[PDB]
Amino acid sequence: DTNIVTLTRFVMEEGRKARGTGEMTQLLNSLCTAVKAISTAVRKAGIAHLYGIAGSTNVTGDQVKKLDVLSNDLVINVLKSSFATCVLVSEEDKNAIIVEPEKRGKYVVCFDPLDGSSNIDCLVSIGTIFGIYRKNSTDEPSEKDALQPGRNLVAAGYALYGSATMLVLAMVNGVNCFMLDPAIGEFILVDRDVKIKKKGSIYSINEGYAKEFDPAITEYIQRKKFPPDNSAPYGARYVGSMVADVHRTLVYGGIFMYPANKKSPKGKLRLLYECNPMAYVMEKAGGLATTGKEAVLDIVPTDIHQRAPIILGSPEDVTELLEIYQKHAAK
Ligand SMILES: O=P(O)(O)OC[C@H]1O[C@](O)(CO)[C@@H](O)[C@@H]1O
Ligand SMILES: [Mg+2]
Ligand SMILES: [Mg+2]
Ligand SMILES: [Tl+]
Ligand SMILES: [Tl+]
Ligand SMILES: [Tl+]
Ligand SMILES: [Tl+]
Repeated sequence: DTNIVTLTRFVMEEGRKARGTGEMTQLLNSLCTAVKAISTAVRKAGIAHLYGIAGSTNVTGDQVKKLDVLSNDLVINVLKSSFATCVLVSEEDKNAIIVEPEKRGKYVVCFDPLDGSSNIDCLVSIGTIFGIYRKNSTDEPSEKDALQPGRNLVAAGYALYGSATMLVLAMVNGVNCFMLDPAIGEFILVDRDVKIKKKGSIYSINEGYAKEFDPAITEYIQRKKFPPDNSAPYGARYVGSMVADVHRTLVYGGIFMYPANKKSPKGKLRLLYECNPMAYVMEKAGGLATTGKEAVLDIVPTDIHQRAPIILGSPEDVTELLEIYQKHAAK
C-alpha cells in the first residue's frame, strides 16, 4: 500500500550491485513517460478523434495512422531528453535518427511506437515494442550502431495497451511485468521472474495465408488440429496484434507464428523493432524464437527495416516445428 515497487525502483536496485552510470534507469523512466501518454491517448482515442490515417506511407509499404504519428513523436522526444541514447531506430522513420551531441547517452534504441495498426480502429489490444543496445563502436554514432544481432540486446520488452496497460521488461537475468496504475501514473511490479511453460496448448497464426504456407507450417497446423496420439487439439488464438499474441504466449504458453511464405521469403514482421525484442523476451523467459532455420537473435541485420520470419513460444512447441522444418529440409 505505502511501499510501491515501481518500475523505477526495480531497475535502480537491479543496476545497483552491477554499478552503472544509471542512464538505463534514465532511459526506461523516460520511456515509461511516453508509454503513459500513449496509453492515455489510446484509452480515449475516439473522443479525441485519433482514429483514421495520417496521410502517408512507411518505408516498404504501410499506411500511417494518426496514433502512429503521436506515439512516434512521444517516444523520440522522451528518448532524446533522457540523455541516455545516441541512435534511434523507429518503424516510422526511413533512416536512423542520430541524437544531438549535447543530449547523447550510450544506448541505441530500436522501437515500434505503435504495434497492431490493423487493430487500432476496432479497439483491439495494441502496443509499443522496444529493444535497447549499448553502442560498441568508438566512432561517431551512426545507423550501423543499430545493425547488431539480437543477442547483443541489453534490455527489451513492450507496453501492452490491453484490458489493462502492462510494461513487460526483459534484461540479462530475466523477465518482469509491471502494470500501469492509472490513479498514480506509475508502473508497479505484478509478475516477477516470468517463465514460459515448456509446452502450451494454443497455436497463433493467420491461417488466411494457408495458400502461401511452406509444407512445414502446413504440416504443423494439421498436427495441432488432428493430433496423431489422440491428445486434444490445440486451441487457436490470433488477436492480430503481435504484442497481444506474444504476451498471451508468454503468460499462457504455446506458439506464435509469422513465418516465411511463398510471397514473403523473409516474413512480414521487422527484425530490429518487432522480432528481436520479442525473441529476447522469450529467451529470457525460457522460451525459443526461430525463423524456422536459425535463431532470430543470431541474425546479423544489414537493413534497419529488414524483415524476418518468426516462430516463438514454449520450447517444446517451437522445437516440434523445427523438427518438421528439419525433416523437410532440402538441398
Ligand atoms: O494481418 P496479418 O498479416 O496477420 O499481420 C498481423 C501482424 O502485423 C502487425 O500489425 C505488424 O505491425 C503485427 O502487430 C501483427 O502480428
Ligand atoms: Mg507501428
Ligand atoms: Mg508492429
Ligand atoms: Tl506503421
Ligand atoms: Tl500502428
Ligand atoms: Tl511489420
Ligand atoms: Tl511494420
